[PDB]
This record gives sequence, C-alpha cells and structure tokens, in this order.
Amino acid sequence: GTTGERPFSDIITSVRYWVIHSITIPALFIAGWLFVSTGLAYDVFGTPRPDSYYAQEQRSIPLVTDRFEAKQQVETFLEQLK
Amino acid sequence: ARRTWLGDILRPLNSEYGKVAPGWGTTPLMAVFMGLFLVFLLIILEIYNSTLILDGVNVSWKALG
Amino acid sequence: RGWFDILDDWLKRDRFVFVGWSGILLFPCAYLALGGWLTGTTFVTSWYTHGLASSYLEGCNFLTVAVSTPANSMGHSLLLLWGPEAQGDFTRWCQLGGLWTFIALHGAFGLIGFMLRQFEIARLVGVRPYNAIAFSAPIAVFVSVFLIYPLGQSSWFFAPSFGVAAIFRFLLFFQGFHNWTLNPFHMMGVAGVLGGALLCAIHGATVENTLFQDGEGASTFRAFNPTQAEETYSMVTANRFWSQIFGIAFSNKRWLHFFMLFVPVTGLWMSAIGVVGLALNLRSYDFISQEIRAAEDPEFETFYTKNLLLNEGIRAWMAPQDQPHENFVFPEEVLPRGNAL
Amino acid sequence: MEVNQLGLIATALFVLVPSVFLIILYVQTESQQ
Amino acid sequence: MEVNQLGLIATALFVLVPSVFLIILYVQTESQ
Amino acid sequence: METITYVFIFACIIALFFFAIFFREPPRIT
Amino acid sequence: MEPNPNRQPVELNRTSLYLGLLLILVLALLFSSYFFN
Amino acid sequence: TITPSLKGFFIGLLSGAVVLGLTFAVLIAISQIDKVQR
Amino acid sequence: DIDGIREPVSGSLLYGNNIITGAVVPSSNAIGLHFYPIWEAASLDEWLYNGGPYQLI
Amino acid sequence: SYPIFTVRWVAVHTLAVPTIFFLGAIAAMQFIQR
Amino acid sequence: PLGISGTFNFMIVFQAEHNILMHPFHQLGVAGVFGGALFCAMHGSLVTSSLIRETTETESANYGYKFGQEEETYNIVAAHGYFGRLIFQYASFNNSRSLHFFLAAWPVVGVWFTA
Amino acid sequence: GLPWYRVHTVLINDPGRLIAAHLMHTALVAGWAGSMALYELATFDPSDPVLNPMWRQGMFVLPFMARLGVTGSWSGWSITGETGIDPGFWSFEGVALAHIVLSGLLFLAACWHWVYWDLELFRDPRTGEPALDLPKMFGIHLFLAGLLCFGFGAFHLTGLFGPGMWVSDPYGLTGSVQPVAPEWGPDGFNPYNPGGVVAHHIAAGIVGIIAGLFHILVRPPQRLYKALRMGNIETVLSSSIAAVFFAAFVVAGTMWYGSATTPIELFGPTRYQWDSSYFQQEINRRVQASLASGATLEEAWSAIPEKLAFYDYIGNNPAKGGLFRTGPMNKGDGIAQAWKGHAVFRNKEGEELFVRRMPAFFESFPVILTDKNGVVKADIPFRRAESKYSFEQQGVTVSFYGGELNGQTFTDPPTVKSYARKAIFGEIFEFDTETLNSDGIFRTSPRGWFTFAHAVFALLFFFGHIWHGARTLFRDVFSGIDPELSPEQVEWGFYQKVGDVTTRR
Amino acid sequence: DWRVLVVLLPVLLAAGWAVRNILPYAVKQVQKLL
Ligand code: CLA
Ligand code: CLA
Ligand code: CLA
Ligand code: CLA
Ligand code: CLA
Ligand code: CLA
Ligand SMILES: CC1=C(/C=C/C(C)=C/C=C/C(C)=C/C=C/C=C(C)/C=C/C=C(C)/C=C/C2=C(C)CCCC2(C)C)C(C)(C)CCC1
Ligand SMILES: CC1=C(/C=C/C(C)=C/C=C/C(C)=C/C=C/C=C(C)/C=C/C=C(C)/C=C/C2=C(C)CCCC2(C)C)C(C)(C)CCC1
Ligand SMILES: CCCCCCCCCCCCCCCCCC(=O)O
Ligand SMILES: [Fe+2]
Repeated sequence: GTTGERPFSDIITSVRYWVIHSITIPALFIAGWLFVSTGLAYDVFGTPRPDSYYAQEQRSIPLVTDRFEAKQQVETFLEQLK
Repeated sequence: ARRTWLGDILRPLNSEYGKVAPGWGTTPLMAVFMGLFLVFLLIILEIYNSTLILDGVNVSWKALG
Repeated sequence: RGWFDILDDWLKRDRFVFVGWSGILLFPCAYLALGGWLTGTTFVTSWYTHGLASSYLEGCNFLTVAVSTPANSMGHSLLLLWGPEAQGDFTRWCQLGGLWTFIALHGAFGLIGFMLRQFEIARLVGVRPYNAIAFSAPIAVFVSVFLIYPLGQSSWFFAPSFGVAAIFRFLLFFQGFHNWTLNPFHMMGVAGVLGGALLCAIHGATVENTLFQDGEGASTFRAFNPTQAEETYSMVTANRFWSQIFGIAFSNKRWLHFFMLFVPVTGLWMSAIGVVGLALNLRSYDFISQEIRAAEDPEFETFYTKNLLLNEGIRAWMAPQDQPHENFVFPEEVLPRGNAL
Repeated sequence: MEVNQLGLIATALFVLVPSVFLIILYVQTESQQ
Repeated sequence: MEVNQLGLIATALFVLVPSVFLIILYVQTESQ
Repeated sequence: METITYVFIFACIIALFFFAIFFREPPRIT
Repeated sequence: MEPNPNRQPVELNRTSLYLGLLLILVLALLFSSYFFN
Repeated sequence: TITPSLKGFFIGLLSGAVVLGLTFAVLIAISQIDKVQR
Repeated sequence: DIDGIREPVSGSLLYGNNIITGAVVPSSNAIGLHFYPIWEAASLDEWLYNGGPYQLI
Repeated sequence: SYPIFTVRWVAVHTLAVPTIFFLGAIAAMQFIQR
Repeated sequence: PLGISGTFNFMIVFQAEHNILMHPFHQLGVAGVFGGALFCAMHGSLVTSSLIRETTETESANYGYKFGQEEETYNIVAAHGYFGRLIFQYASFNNSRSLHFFLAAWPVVGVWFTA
Repeated sequence: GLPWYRVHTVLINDPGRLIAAHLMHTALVAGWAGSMALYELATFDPSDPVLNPMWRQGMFVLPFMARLGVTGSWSGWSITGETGIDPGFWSFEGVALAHIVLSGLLFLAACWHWVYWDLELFRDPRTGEPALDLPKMFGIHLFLAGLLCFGFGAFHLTGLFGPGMWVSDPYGLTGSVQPVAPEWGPDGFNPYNPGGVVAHHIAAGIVGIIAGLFHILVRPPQRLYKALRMGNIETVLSSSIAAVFFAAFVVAGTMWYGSATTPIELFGPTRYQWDSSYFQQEINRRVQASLASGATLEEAWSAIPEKLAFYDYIGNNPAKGGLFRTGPMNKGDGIAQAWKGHAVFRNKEGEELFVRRMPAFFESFPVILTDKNGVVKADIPFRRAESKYSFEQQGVTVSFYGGELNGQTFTDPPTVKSYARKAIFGEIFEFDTETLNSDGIFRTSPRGWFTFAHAVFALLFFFGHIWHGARTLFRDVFSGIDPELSPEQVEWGFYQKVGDVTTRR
Repeated sequence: DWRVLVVLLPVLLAAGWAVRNILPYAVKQVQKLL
C-alpha cells in the first residue's frame, strides 16, 4: 500500500524540513509581495494603474476595434495617458 | 462453404489473414508521413483562420473575382 | 527491448502520482490551463476587450475576477502569442485576451489527456473502461459551450469567460437572448443533473440505513473490510422498504449502478445538443400559436408571455454595457419599463 | 389555437412506433419462457 | 386539393393498429 | 385536439404506474 | 448448405418494457408542445 | 513571399519542436538510468 | 388574477395553454397571506377567479 | 532508505512554489489605495 | 407557480430582487447538485467498471447478479486500485460504508443550504 | 437472450450477412435521395430565381444536384431561369429515377447475399473459419477511392469529360455551372478558390492510388497489428467513426462560414455577410459610383439589381430562425415579390438619418435613427411622457429611391414609423403572405439546417468512436473482470510497473 | 530593470539555502542509483 516515497507525515514533522522551508516559504512570499509593491506586475501584464484607466477628461473605453492593428490601437491608447 | 466462379477469382485477395511484418516494420516511415500531414493541416487551418497570412491568398468571397 | 520499451517501463511505474503515456499530454496542458487562469485572475485586466476590471490586482474579489474573452474584433482568431495580432509581445497578448484561448485550448487538450489517462490506467489495472466512457459527458459540455457555441457566433467574445460572476452573466444572457429555459434539451439536462443528485443521495442513504450489524461499536464504519466477500448491507430489506414506500424498488445491483452512470451522463449529453443549436441561434424561443393569439387578443396572458417581457428587459438593459463594441446608444425613452419601476 | 396541424400525427407516431416495437419484443420473450 | 386533414391520421392508424396486432401475434408464435 | 393529446398521454402514464406497481415482475430471492 | 449458426434469441423483460414505455410517454409529453408549436 | 505571419508560423513550429524534443530527451535519459528490475 | 390588479393570467390547457406554458396560478395579491378556503368565497366562480385552488393544493 | 527528489517532489513544488508567491502578491494588493 | 414556465418566471424575478446567483447558499446548492451528479456518475461507473465476469458476451451482464445473493457482485479493491491511481491512493475510498455515507451527505447538505 | 441494444452483433462473424446488411443500408440511403428529390420537384416553384430561389423554398437536395452540374428539368425549366433547355437524361427527374432504380437493384443483391451467406471466399483457407483480411481490404478500397477521387477531379470538375461545378461572382449574382481549371499555387488552399477544389481531388487522388498500392503490398507491423487489434473488425468501426465525425465537423464549418463548395445562390447567404454588412457595402459602392458619373439619386438606386438588395435583408440571414419554426423561409416572412426601394430618412432640418440595423442576436430591437456621425436624432419611444426624439417632434420623413416606391415620399408619422420598423431588417421588400399563410416569423435557411444537423451528428458520433474503441481495446473484459484477479496486482508497491507481473519486488 | 532582481533575489537565496542543507543527502541518492 506504499510506493516507496517518504511519508508526508514523517517529512513535515522532521527538523530538517522546517530548517529549509522556514526560509524558502517567507522568501517566496516576500518575492511575490515585491512583484506588486515595486509596480512590476503592472508593467509585465499591462494592467492599468488606478490613474490610467481613462485620460483626465475622457469617459470612453479604449476598446480594441481592429484585429490586425489591435496591438497598435492599445499603444495609441497608452500614449494618450501622458 | 459454397464455391463460386467470382469467389475463386477473388480468393487470393482474402488469403493472408493474420500475416504481419516483423517487429516495428514501416512504423518509422509512417510517423514521418504523420508529422508532415499534421504540419500540412496546421497550415490549412491557420490560412482559413487568418492566423497565417500569405501574399496573393485573399481568404474572402472576393477571391471569386 | 529498445528505447521505446524502456520508456514504457518508466512511464508506467507504480508511484505516488501515476504518469503514463497520457501524462505527457495531460500534465503540461492541465497545469498550463490552471496556471493561466490563476495568473489571469490575479494580474490581468479586461479593460481593452470588455471595458471591465477582472483581477485581484485591480480590486476584484474571488467572485468577480475572470479571464475574459477576447474582443469581438478578434473573430475566432487562435490568438497565438506569435500570431499576427500579438506579434510575440506578451504584454499586448494579455491585453488582447490571449489568455482566454490559451486556457480554452490547453484545457481542451488536457481534457483529452485525462480521458486517455482513464483508458490507460483501466487497461493496466484490468478493469472495464466505463469511468472513461462516463467522462465523455463533461467533454461534450466543455466543447459545445466553450468552443462550438462561439464558433457559430461572431467571435470568441460571446463564449463564457472564466470567472464566477462572468458565468453568472452567461446564464442570464442565455435567458434573455436564447430563452434557454424553454429549450427541451436543457430541460432534459436539468432532469439528468437533479436526477443524478437524487440518485446519489437516495442510494447513499439507503445503504447506510440497511447496514448489517457486523461490529459492536456505535460507529458502523469500522465494521467493514475491503476484502470481505459479503454484501455490507441488505439488498432484500432495501428492496422491501422502497417497494412499500414508493411502489417500486431496485432489485438488481448491477442495473442500479449502471442507471447511476446512465442518468447524469445522458442529461449532460442532451444539454450539449441544445447548446449546439444555440450556436446558430436555432433556439426554442417562441410558441407560434401563443404569439398569434396574444397579438390579436390583448386579454390573453400566460406565464409564457410574461417571461418574454422579462427577456426583452434583459436585452435592452444589459446589451450596451455587455456588447460595448456595438456602440448601442439607447436613450431613456426607448427603454422598456413597466409602471413606476 | 392555430397549432401546427402535423403536430398530431407526429405525436401519435412518436408514441406508437417505439411503443409497438417494445411490446413486440416483450410478448415474444414471454412465449419463449 | 382541399382534402379532410384528419384523413391522414385516420388512414395512418387504420393501417398501423391492426397491422401491429397481427405482427405481435406472429412473432410470439415463432418464438414458442 | 392538442388538449385531448396532452391529457391522453398523461392518462397513459398513470395507467402505466398502476401496472408497474401492481403487476411488476415479483422479486424472488436468490 | 447448413442453416446459419450466428442466429440468436432476443429478449426484453417486463421491467425493461415498463422503463421503455415510460421513457417514450414522457418524451412524447415533453416534445408534443413543440410539435404543436 | 515570406510574410511576417509565415515567419511566426515557423517560429511557433520551431518552439514546439524544441519543447517536444527537450521533453522526450529528458524522459528517455531518466528511463535509461532508473530501469525496473526483472 | 395572481397579482390582484384585475389582470387574470390564463393557466390551464382548455384556456389556451400547452404542457410547457400551463400552470395552476398562485392566489391573488389582494388576499396576501389570508386563508382562502372554498367556504370563505361567495361562490366557486369567485374562488376560481382569485386563485383559491393554489392554496388548497 | 528514502529518496529525496521524486516525481512526487516535483509535482508538489510545481504547485506549492507559485502558490506561496501568488499569496504574497495578493497580500500586498490589500494595501493598494486608489 | 405550479407549472413549468411559471417556475422560470419565479426564478427570473427571484434573481432580480435577491441576486441569488451571488448568494453563497445558492452557490453551495449548485455544488451540491453538480457534485451529486458527478458522484452519481463516478460511483456508477466505478462499480460497473469492476463487475466480476459472470456472464457471456451474448447476455446482459446484469444477469450476473441474483436478488439477495450473499457475495458482492463487484471487486471493490480493483475499483480502489483504479481510482487511487487515477488521482492518488489516499483520494480514493476503500471503505464502502464511508463512501456511501459521503454519497448521501454531499447533495443532502448542499440542498439544505440552498433551501 | 440478446438484449435489444445488441441484436446486430450477430453479423460480427458473418461477412456474407454483413455485406447483406450493408447493401440494405445502401439501398435505403439511395432510395431516400430519390424520394427526397421527387418531393422537392413536386413542390419547387422555378419561376423566380431572383426573389424566390431554391433556398427560400426549403430545398435541401436540389442545391446538391445543382452544385455538380444538374440544372434542368425534363419540363423545360432550368434553375438559372433559362427556358427551353433540353437537359438530356441527367435532369433532376432522371437523377431521381436513377437513385430509385439503384435502390431496387441493391435490395435484390441484399437478398441474395443474405440467403447465400456461406461463401468459400469468406473462409480462412488454413483454418476454415470465417476471416476477413482487413489490412489488404483497406488497400484495395483505398486504391479504389483514389481512382474515383482522381477521376472526379480530373474529368468531372475540369469539364474534360463532365459538366464542371457551380461557380459564381463574389456577390452571388451570376452563378452557373462552369468547368474549373486547377489552382496549383498556394491560393489552392484558399477555401474560396474553386480551382483549389479541382487540384485537391487530382493530387489527393494520386496519393490515394499510391497509398492504396502500398497497403495492398505491405503487411502491417506486428507491433501495430497487436496494438490496434487489426484482427478485430471492430477496430475498423472505431477508426471509421472517428474519420466520419472529423469529416462531419469540417462540412458543418464550411457550410456555416462559407466556401467555394457552399455557394450562396444554392444555400443562401451566411450570417457573417450580415455581421460585416457585406452586401450593403457593395450596394453603397455602386450608388456612389453612379453618383460620381452624374446619375441622380433615383437613377443610381434604380440601377441596383433586386437580387443584390435581397441579400441585404436580415430575413435571409441563417441565424434568425428557431428550432421548431418548421418549413421554408417563405412560410415566415412570405414569398418575396418586389423590392420596395431604398428608404431615406430625414428630420425636419433635412439631415439624412440612418436606422440602426438589427443584430442577429436580437429577437426584437428598438427603432433608433442616427446621423452620419452616430448621434441619436430620432427614435420610437416606449415611455411617451418624457420623449425627446419622437418622429412627431423631429418631423422625420421617408423617401424611396429605386424599386417599387421610387420617387415617393411619406410624411405622415405612422406611415414613416412603419417603414422605419422594416428598415431595421435591411432593404425593404413586398411579401406575399397569403399564398402560404405565412405567420411573419423568421425561419432559417438550408445552410442553417444543414449545419445544425451535421454538427449534432458529429458530436454524437464522437461518443460512438469512444464506445467502439473501448470495446476493441477491452474486448477481453467486456463481460466483467477476472474473478481471480490478484489483490496484489491492484494494490500499491507489489509490482514496480503497473500491471506487469514480471516486475514483482 | 532593477525591480526584476529585487523580486528574484529572495528566491535565489531561498534556493541557495535549500541546496546547502540538502547537498550531502542528494549525493547519496544520485550516485547510489549506480
Ligand atoms: C503536451 C504539451 C503541449 C501541447 C499539446 C500544447 C498545445 C498548444 N499550445 Mg502550449 N505549451 C506547452 C505544452 C503544450 N502546448 C509547454 C510545455 C509550454 C511552455 C514552454 C507551452 C507554452 C505555450 C504558449 C506560450 C502558447 C502555447 C500555445 C499552444 C497552442 C498552439 C501550439 C502550436 O501551434 O504548436 C505548433 C507546433 C507544433 C505542433 C510542433 C510540431 C513539431 C513537429 C514534430 C515538426 C517539427 C519540425 C521542426 C520545425 C524542425 C526544426 C527545424 C530547425 C532545423 C530549424 C496549442 C493548443 C499557444 C496558445 O495557446 O495560443 C492561444 C501559445 O501562445 N503553448
Ligand atoms: C434547476 C436549475 C438548473 C439545473 C439543474 C441546470 C443544469 C444544467 N445547466 Mg442550466 N440554467 C438554469 C438552471 C439550471 N440548469 C437557468 C435558470 C438558466 C438560465 C437560462 C441556465 C443556463 C444555463 C447555461 C447558459 C448553460 C447551462 C448548462 C447546464 C448544464 C451544466 C452541466 C455542467 O455540469 O457543466 C459543468 C461544466 C463541465 C462539466 C465542463 C467540464 C468541466 C471540467 C471537467 C472541469 C475541470 C476543472 C479542473 C479539475 C480544475 C478546476 C479547479 C478550479 C476551480 C481551481 C446542466 C445540464 C450548460 C449546458 O447546457 O451545457 C451544455 C450551459 O452552458 N445552464
Ligand atoms: C496541390 C495540392 C492540394 C491543394 C491545392 C488542396 C486543396 C484543398 N484541400 Mg487537399 N490534400 C492534398 C492536396 C491538395 N489539397 C493532398 C495531397 C492530401 C493528402 C491525400 C490532401 C488532404 C486534404 C484533407 C484531409 C483536407 C484537404 C482540404 C483541402 C481544402 C482546404 C481549404 C478548406 O476548406 O479547408 C477546410 C479544412 C480545414 C481548415 C481543416 C480543419 C481541421 C480541424 C480544425 C481539425 C479538428 C477537428 C476536431 C475533431 C473538431 C472538433 C473540435 C471542434 C468542434 C472545436 C482545399 C480544397 C480540407 C477540406 O477538404 O476542406 C473542405 C481537408 O480537410 N486536403
Ligand atoms: C454511380 C454512383 C453515383 C453517382 C454518380 C451519384 C450522384 C449524385 N448523388 Mg447519389 N448515391 C449513390 C451513388 C451515386 N450518386 C449511392 C450508391 C448512394 C447510397 C449511399 C447515394 C446516395 C445519395 C444521397 C443520400 C444523396 C446523393 C446525392 C447525389 C448528388 C450529389 C453528390 C454529392 O454531393 O456527393 C457528395 C460527395 C461526398 C459525400 C464525398 C465525400 C467523401 C469523403 C470526403 C471521403 C472519405 C474518405 C476517403 C475514403 C479517403 C480517400 C483518401 C484519399 C487519399 C483518396 C449527385 C447527383 C445527393 C442528392 O442531391 O440526392 C438527390 C444526396 O443528398 N446520393
Ligand atoms: C441532415 C438531414 C436533413 C436536413 C438538414 C433537412 C433540412 C430540411 N428539410 Mg428535410 N428531410 C430529411 C433530412 C433532412 N432535411 C429526411 C431524412 C426526411 C424524411 C423524414 C426529410 C423530409 C423532409 C420533408 C417532408 C420536408 C423537409 C423540409 C426541410 C427544410 C425544413 C426543415 C425543418 O423544418 O426542420 C424541422 C426540424 C425539427 C423540428 C427538429 C426535430 C428534431 C427533434 C427535436 C429531435 C428529437 C430528439 C430526441 C427525442 C432525443 C432524445 C434521446 C434520448 C432518449 C437519449 C430543411 C431545408 C421541409 C421543406 O421545406 O421542404 C420543401 C419539408 O416539408 N424535409
Ligand atoms: C457506422 C456506424 C455504426 C455502426 C455500424 C454501429 C454498429 C453497432 N453498434 Mg454502435 N454506435 C454508433 C455508430 C455505429 N454503431 C454511434 C454513432 C454511437 C453513438 C450514438 C454508437 C453507440 C453504440 C452503443 C452504446 C452500443 C452500440 C452497439 C453496436 C452493435 C449493436 C447495435 C445494435 O444492435 O443496435 C440495435 C438498435 C436498435 C434495435 C434500435 C436503435 C434505434 C435508435 C435509438 C434510433 C433509431 C435510428 C433511426 C432508425 C435511423 C437513424 C439514422 C441516422 C443515424 C442517420 C453494432 C456492432 C452496442 C454494442 O456494443 O453491443 C455489443 C451498444 O451497446 N453502438
Ligand atoms: C500563463 C503562462 C504561463 C504559465 C504560468 C503558470 C503555470 C502559472 C502558475 C501559477 C500558479 C500555480 C498559481 C497559484 C496560485 C495559488 C493561489 C492564489 C492559491 C490561493 C489559495 C487560497 C486563497 C485558498 C485558501 C484556503 C481556503 C479558502 C479554504 C481552505 C483552506 C485554504 C488554505 C486552501 C507560462 C509561464 C507558460 C508563460 C505563458 C503564460
Ligand atoms: C424492387 C425493385 C425496384 C423498386 C424499388 C423501389 C421502388 C425503391 C424505393 C425506395 C424508397 C422509396 C426508399 C425510401 C427510403 C426512405 C428512408 C430510408 C427514409 C428514412 C428517414 C429517416 C431515417 C428519418 C429520420 C428522422 C425523422 C423521421 C425525424 C427527424 C429526424 C430524423 C431525420 C432523424 C425497381 C423497380 C427499381 C427495380 C426492380 C426491383
Ligand atoms: C504537439 C505538441 C506541440 C505543442 C508545443 C508547445 C509550443 C511551445 C510554446 C513555446 C512558444 C513560446 C515562445 C514564442 C515566442 C514568440 C515571440 C516572437 O515571435 O517574437
Ligand atoms: Fe453503491
């Protein structure tokens, strides 16, 4: 009834496991935090910041309306936020 | 079983039930043709889809003249 | 005994997570579909395809996040990362809805892998492949709703978006535009899902309440052994109970468990057929006889005519914001409204 | 109400044809027994 | 031609009902 | 004719219930 | 020429008859409204 | 002749080949190293 | 007259419904939560107009 | 005599590693003001 | 209303006035009803998958079971060995009592909540 | 005995009766085609291919005879409207009659093969058991398919010995049967290029001949014979069903999107032509050209062919039907009689207004009028008390150019509104609703019905593929699993490799 | 840019830390598979 891998219950109660993972887990949590707090997540994914959904006097959605010029359309939208 | 004139003529075409070529045989060659056909279907699909765009291939009713 | 057989050996080793040949298709595609959804619902907007926020980064919660469909202007483009629309730009690819086709296509191939896995393990273990066969129903639902349905429409835009509230929107769209509740293929689906759930509850309860006393504890779970030959509950007492309570009962354990397979699978297959019809707007929208009478007789009113008034409200009130690419401008004076409301 | 006239024969054959199929099979099963 | 519309169903059932009767009796004769 | 058709089918189902319950194949043990 | 050995009896038990008639009658009850339309 | 989308097609073709080839290279290597004992 | 606005809703087969559209219609909004057995009506015709059968069922 | 790195080890970390990273990113998001 | 279209009327109006789709108890009702249908199909397919060969290919396998026979008609360990490898071992039941209790509890509790 | 769902398994080991059953199936299908043709012939009106073409009339097999070159009746009419044609034997009627005679001959051959089932051809000469050599049969049948595919492309479609196929201009105005030369360049994979259909059948035909010869001469590998159970006729059923549902999905798609093999004069327009205003742009193109060349508004619109205007009408959009709205499109909006003309709307300030067209999604749609810039300038209000844009307030009028109402103007608001309600459907036509007792509700076209049926069959045949493929690979356990199945074989750890007893630890 | 390394540094240190504490044990695993 066992395939040879080490039992989970044995692993997570073991001192060595917690020696490694008390480091690896907060480091991953802190890394993810910095991904957001530095603003990197906005830039990678192209997600508008609270101040860049609309131009100041604008209430029109910058909706993509062309298939093959779509990329250019988004870029034209973005310049109109500066 | 009943023998017939036509039956006797066709006999050798139904006489090798169970005959195989040893091992893997032409399986490597088959895989090559399968791979080519896949790429060929991809091209046909992406042309129709307008994901592959070629010069002088207007995927539109306007290609009737 | 070449490389192929050696590779076969390794793929089919009894380990904590069985791999198999099917795993080569299944594990990458499942993981990418799942990671695509989590990546999109955490970080990716729908501003440029829908005019909507849809990620935790933007302020949405678990109910309102979604990976939304591409803009209607994309048609049925595959929206490959390297394709003519995104042109290799990851950022633009996300902004144009590329994660939607990413998830739908990798999800499709993941579903194939899982059903191949069901076949592969069933053959290795030596059982019949009915669990694989049953999984054809989820597949028919996925492909008819997420693929066939938008393929018959103008674009992927009108497929379901991958989100809790976005699917709720999809339900209400189908009521208002397709009158989907009136469709007999949906109704057969409903009977299969509610009938399945009924069968599930009534069979579980029956077994648990016709148990044999095989131990002395008040917890009856301990008195069962997976290698015991004997039935753990009385089919005979169960049959008499239901015969006297309901009039009829099962008497054949094999038929009962086949029927449990049969009902929910068949229901889902039937609803899939109706969604194929809706791909073409081939709806069961109206009853012609009712409309002829109601047009000529303003005192004739049914729950049928009342529900169409509701659909008409749904359409006029959601279409401008739900189909922003159409630039519907409905002045207040054209909106259908009852008195006061 | 102005209903589809063929609806009647459609419904009747829809009932009658598969039911008669089943009845035939059942009765000939009983007479084997 | 402006025929009686119930004529189709009357004719259909006139054929089907007694025919099915005969077929039922014949098939159960052959299986016993 | 449609009212007659709907009620007819309904009445057939009720009669079927009667036979299914009182004229079922009797379950015989083992 | 021998008689065909692949022939087989066919069966439908009473319970299957009841299940089948109920399926057909309930399907008819469901679809008839749309046939009349 | 050789349009941008045809180059992307080739790009996509190449990448899948690399993903597929690399994936099978690793699987063959591991399966050679860690055989079953009969 | 389910909603109590003297706007009766036809629910039954003989009054122009099919299996899908037919219903026993809920009792009048003018009644609210009041108990409306047959013997509280001035006549069966009143009791049917106001949706008495729904409550009985 | 247990192995450390297994197929199981990989599947576990394939899921667990980006989960913790995502949880930190979502935690940071609660402090964003408009 | 006591009718088919009237039921849909009730539903549509309920959503407009209560946003029931966005209410978690209805969401638990859907999971009770979707999951009940899932587990119905699962359990039926797993038992059907592991029926012990008792008939020829010319007969319904259903005749391999006799009403009130004392032995089980399928092999639960073979069912467990298939499903535990389909997922992993400890995600599969090998206690029939626990399994059938789970089958009863999931849609019952889901439907309590939606009620 | 056998359950009802298994009666036809008695043919699995009986090749003669299998052939008899297949002959009977072929007789029935050919008889259907003949019967359907005669029914369509008895109900088709050929008198107006412009406003009452076949696809308005619920014709289903007529377009498939027309597609491959059958265009005339022994009665002297043709579907292109030419009169006095003598088609020869291969008329609609003669095609129909051929299928009925074919059905009868197949029926008789079915009887003979059913009675004389025990032919020596079907016996394995070594063992005396019924056996079919499926690998070689595939090569024979494939070779034949390749000969026919090639001949069909090389002789029929080219006109080298045959009539060609239906081709047309991009707006479906001037179609006819014409010989078609192969397109060998990359535009032969363009679905809208008819020459590609010719090149496909020539090239694929040759490949089929070559592969056929291969499959006749070269035996399958032992590895593949065992893996695919090539001794089991049911593996062929499984793979044949897969190929068939694949084909069914393709023909559903090309019917819905349109291709050179689904022309709009035989099947009706596509929904995408409405979506993209395909015919409206061409119509505007011509009016602006007549205006450039100095014609007046009346003259420019009067030059618009009624056939092209009729395409610019949502009642011919296949995505406007319903599942239980039966019969021909004529049963809904009526038999189209004449184009009324092009409606031009103006407010009291002489501004030209444009009716917002109904999108295919909507069963109903409001009447909203806009200016060239998209600004709402008039509508039909629901709540009247606060209406700002009523036709009454805005003095909206309608003027017609071309067609039946050419040069007439209407100013009375309820008449103007009445035409505005029709203009959401596109161009405005006069319909005969009395002849068929039309009910006024849109039905779909043969393009819609064909797509629906084939996408649904394809999906269902997917399940058939799964079912019979499962039966082929699990034949040994179909009746149940081994009553002596080792508990050590299904429990974890016992064997290194799952199911492999030689890997015991 | 710099934010990328800022994000990546705790992951490198975490992985580097895990490699240190497990290196002697992975050694026995690898070479002992012959
Ligand atoms: C089983 C694994 C698997 C499968 C089935 C898919 C399937 C798919 N992926 Mg996914 N993907 C995978 C793994 C997988 N992926 C992995 C592991 C990653 C991480 C690297 C990704 C990352 C990824 C991205 C980023 C994207 C996809 C996309 C796609 C889709 C289009 C792929 C395509 O056109 O291939 C085309 C290529 C082939 C079919 C390979 C053919 C190889 C044959 C053998 C011929 C090889 C000849 C070769 C060119 C010779 C070399 C020449 C050299 C000498 C110059 C498709 C649904 C796209 C998508 O979903 O868009 C919405 C997309 O943008 N994939
Ligand atoms: C009594 C109420 C009731 C009931 C029981 C149903 C029942 C059903 N509805 Mg209907 N519906 C109703 C009311 C109801 N409906 C109403 C009032 C409306 C308004 C009109 C609708 C509108 C509606 C629409 C619009 C649709 C349905 C559909 C369906 C079917 C869904 C089948 C299913 O499980 O999909 C679930 C999805 C699948 C099974 C697909 C594959 C799922 C894979 C296996 C998921 C794997 C996930 C992976 C493991 C990881 C995910 C984890 C992640 C969460 C982190 C089913 C027949 C659908 C349908 O008919 O489909 C054909 C559909 O599209 N309904
Ligand atoms: C000079 C050579 C030449 C030329 C010009 C053509 C020309 C053509 N071929 Mg042929 N072909 C040739 C040689 C040639 N062929 C040779 C040598 C062979 C090998 C024997 C073939 C084999 C072949 C096949 C197998 C097919 C063609 C097709 C076509 C047409 C492509 C346009 C189209 O409508 O595609 C439309 C078809 C596609 C875009 C393919 C779609 C693939 C789908 C997406 C696969 C997925 C199916 C999936 C199960 C669906 C379920 C999921 C979904 C519902 C979500 C065109 C007439 C296609 C055709 O007949 O279309 C009518 C086709 O299917 N050709
Ligand atoms: C001498 C034989 C013959 C001829 C010349 C015709 C001629 C005709 N028939 Mg008839 N028919 C025949 C025999 C024949 N029939 C038989 C034997 C049957 C019984 C099955 C029928 C049943 C029948 C029906 C049911 C219908 C017709 C119809 C038609 C018309 C349209 C044909 C069409 O669209 O084909 C369409 C072509 C195909 C479906 C071929 C696709 C084949 C796929 C793509 C290939 C499959 C895979 C392949 C083996 C792989 C090859 C590999 C490659 C490398 C080579 C036309 C007048 C239609 C009509 O108008 O009727 C009045 C119609 O609806 N026929
Ligand atoms: C691929 C098949 C196909 C297609 C696409 C068409 C298409 C068409 N036919 Mg043709 N026809 C066909 C086959 C086909 N026919 C056959 C086989 C016959 C002989 C019966 C006919 C006889 C025929 C006649 C006599 C007429 C047509 C007409 C028409 C037109 C109108 C169709 C209509 O109203 O649909 C209506 C369709 C429906 C209402 C759909 C019914 C399907 C039900 C709802 C499904 C039942 C589901 C089932 C219960 C599932 C439960 C399973 C569960 C137990 C597991 C249209 C162009 C008409 C026309 O205009 O001719 C000029 C006409 O008068 N056809
Ligand atoms: C070329 C296609 C083809 C062929 C030759 C077969 C052949 C067979 N099937 Mg498969 N099958 C197919 C397609 C096919 N099937 C498809 C598409 C599906 C999915 C729907 C299935 C699903 C399926 C199942 C689930 C089973 C079979 C079984 C069988 C065997 C017994 C069938 C029997 O006795 O029916 C007897 C049928 C009847 C007495 C009446 C059926 C009436 C149906 C419900 C509707 C009436 C159809 C109508 C008359 C004509 C429709 C035509 C339309 C398709 C154009 C036999 C080998 C059985 C088997 O494996 O046995 C060992 C079995 O259990 N088949
Ligand atoms: C897309 C893409 C990709 C991929 C990516 C990925 C694959 C990702 C992954 C990711 C992931 C993988 C993520 C994860 C996440 C997770 C999360 C976010 C979780 C959460 C959780 C929660 C929150 C829960 C909680 C709870 C509850 C509620 C109750 C019970 C308990 C518990 C605790 C469980 C790539 C790279 C290829 C590139 C291209 C694109
Ligand atoms: C003997 C003979 C003959 C005769 C023949 C004949 C006369 C034939 C006929 C044939 C025919 C005349 C046929 C027919 C057929 C038909 C069919 C086969 C049909 C089918 C149908 C179906 C199948 C349908 C179905 C359905 C329905 C019903 C509903 C809807 C849905 C569906 C579609 C599914 C001759 C003289 C030549 C010669 C000598 C010999
Ligand atoms: C049969 C299996 C085939 C599937 C293989 C998956 C393909 C792997 C996707 C890898 C593509 C990612 C790189 C694409 C980047 C293109 C950017 C650019 O064009 O500039
Ligand atoms: Fe059970």
